[PDB]
Amino acid sequence: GLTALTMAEYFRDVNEQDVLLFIDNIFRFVQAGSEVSALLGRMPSAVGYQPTLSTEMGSLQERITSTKEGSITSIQAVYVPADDLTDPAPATTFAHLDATTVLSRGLAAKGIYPAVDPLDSTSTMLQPRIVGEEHYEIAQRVKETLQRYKELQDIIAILGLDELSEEDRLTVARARKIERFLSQPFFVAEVFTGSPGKYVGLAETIRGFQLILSGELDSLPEQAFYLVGNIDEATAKAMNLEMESKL
Amino acid sequence: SVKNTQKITEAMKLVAAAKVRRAQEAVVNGRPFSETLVEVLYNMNEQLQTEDVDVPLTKIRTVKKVALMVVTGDRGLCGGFNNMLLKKAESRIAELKKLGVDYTIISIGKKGNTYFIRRPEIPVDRYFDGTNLPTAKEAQAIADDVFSLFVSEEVDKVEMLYTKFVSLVKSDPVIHTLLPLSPKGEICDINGKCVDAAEDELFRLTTKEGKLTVERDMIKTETPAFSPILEFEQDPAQILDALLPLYLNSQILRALQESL
Amino acid sequence: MTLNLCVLTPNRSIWNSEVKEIILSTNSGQIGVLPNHAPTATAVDIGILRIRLNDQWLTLALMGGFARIGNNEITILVNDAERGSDIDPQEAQQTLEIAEANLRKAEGKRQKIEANLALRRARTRVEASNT
Amino acid sequence: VSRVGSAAQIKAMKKVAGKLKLELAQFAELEAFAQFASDLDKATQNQLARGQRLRELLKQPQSAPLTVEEQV
Repeated sequence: GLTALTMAEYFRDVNEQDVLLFIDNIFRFVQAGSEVSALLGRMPSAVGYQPTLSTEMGSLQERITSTKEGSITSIQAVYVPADDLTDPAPATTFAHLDATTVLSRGLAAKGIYPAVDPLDSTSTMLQPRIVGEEHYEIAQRVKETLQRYKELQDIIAILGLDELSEEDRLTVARARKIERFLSQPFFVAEVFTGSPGKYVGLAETIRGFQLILSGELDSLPEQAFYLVGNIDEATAKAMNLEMESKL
Repeated sequence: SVKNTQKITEAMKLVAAAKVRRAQEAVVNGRPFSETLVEVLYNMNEQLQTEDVDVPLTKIRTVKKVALMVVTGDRGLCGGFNNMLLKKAESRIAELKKLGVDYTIISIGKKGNTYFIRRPEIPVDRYFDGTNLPTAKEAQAIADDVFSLFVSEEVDKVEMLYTKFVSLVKSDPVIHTLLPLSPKGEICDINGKCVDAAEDELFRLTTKEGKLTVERDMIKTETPAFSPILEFEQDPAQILDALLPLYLNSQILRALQESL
Repeated sequence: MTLNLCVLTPNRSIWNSEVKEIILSTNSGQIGVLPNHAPTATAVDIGILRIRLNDQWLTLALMGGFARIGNNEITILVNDAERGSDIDPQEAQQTLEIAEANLRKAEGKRQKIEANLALRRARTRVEASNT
Repeated sequence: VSRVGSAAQIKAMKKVAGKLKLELAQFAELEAFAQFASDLDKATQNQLARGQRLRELLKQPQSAPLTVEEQV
């Protein structure tokens, strides 16, 4: 971890460029710290990680800082043992993380690549003074819409899409539209499927989600938002489907 | 154990919602019959302006012996349902023991009648059961029983205890007087909230911003007065004499479907 | 050449189909019906609502009800109706003898009308012998 | 879970075991309605019955080797 860290820190403080550290699951680094401390005989701490757990993991994850030269933002997988935020290693890690995005297995099996879960993922940056007031508003509204859909997934099995009220039938429709529009084709998936791959800026996805959730695009089909980039490209997909509808 | 219990109670919530919707679908199946019945009854009441010497099912001339018939829910854990129902039943039989009515009780719920068979201080006899759908044959059984009970005037002012479906969280138990039938068509209440028929209440369950709740539909069927000529086959009396039984049966089946 | 017959039931629409001839039996008589019948109102009671469509004289056993017979659109308010061959011979006849075991029970006016309705169940049972 | 995924399976398994995994996932989701399926929707009923049969496909005798030509 520290080797990768200094190899990226040279990039940062010598080329003044944004560096990404994909440190693989931190719990292995803390595990190795526990291994080496138990080998050195230094008396173990709580559940069994090293006593210098906070100090060591902080020495690994404090050199991840945006210096005036350039940013060195990292992306660190974290593997909770026995699935608890309580024990020290995930505790001392989540004390440092600034954005936590979970990749969901059911969503991956569905094929909404990338499988990042829109609801359970959170970030400390999301607040309005950090993102922008409109970005915070549209993000909170999308999270509330996807909450509504996770709720009504229970009931659209029993009542159907028509029986329930048509003030939230719009919510379910725009929720399908958002859940599809979140799926983006990648510059890497070209080797597998053949889609070109679209990079979507923050402004473009903000305006696209504002148009989707505001109520203009309530007529475009649900599969026109799936695997598309900018929102105008989604309208292009829908217009091509309209062209082919006659044939 | 708690996780498996959570999965099981989520499954029971989903199954209970589907069962509520299928009972609503049975009620919407019945609404053609009820609308046609509540318009033909007015057609009779308009051809003859209650000019009648007939229908022993309209002997309200005293309150001598009431037959409060209490339908109840028949399963386990029964929400908070069966206790509320039989509580209102016990209050009403107490008030009918005040007046000295000698009330008999026709019970339609399995759990309710297994409760009633413990204490016979309440005179309870001839209890039946039908669940998961009120079948027209069980409705015919109850109709025949309480009908044969009313043709012998010993049974009069025959009210029923079915809980109308006002809301999903809690639906208060209400009590309707049944067997007089008010040949004008109004199946009215316990004297202070009597309602006119052809103004029905058909419950439609739909989601709110996010939840499941029942929204009432107080739809009004308009009754065609009469066909241009409207000849008449039977007597003026035997028509209502044979029609009020099936109206009694339709009200019993509705107060079984909505109770369920 | 037919009438839009919709025989109803408190939870069903038993036989929603168009029929040439309708032989619903009222209290007074088994009043036959041809197409374009005059607007009347019959109190159809116990008795088979025999109907002669182009195929056959398919019978349906109704328990009780009422029939507002207009012109080409008849709507019958039956309590319990069993169309076609929903009822079957052997069990029906055996339950008819069970009904006879019922009729002779006891108890004055209160239960003899129930015995009457059991006799009418036996009248429903006689229909399965006709098919 | 298996980290490799369907990259290990042969094309026959790649085609059939996909539906098998999907149907076992759906049957495990509907494992709560195992007994409480009371005349429910026919999609639910058919899927649950097929899952119940699929798990007795899964179970197999002791030391009984299923050569791939049979298990496909």
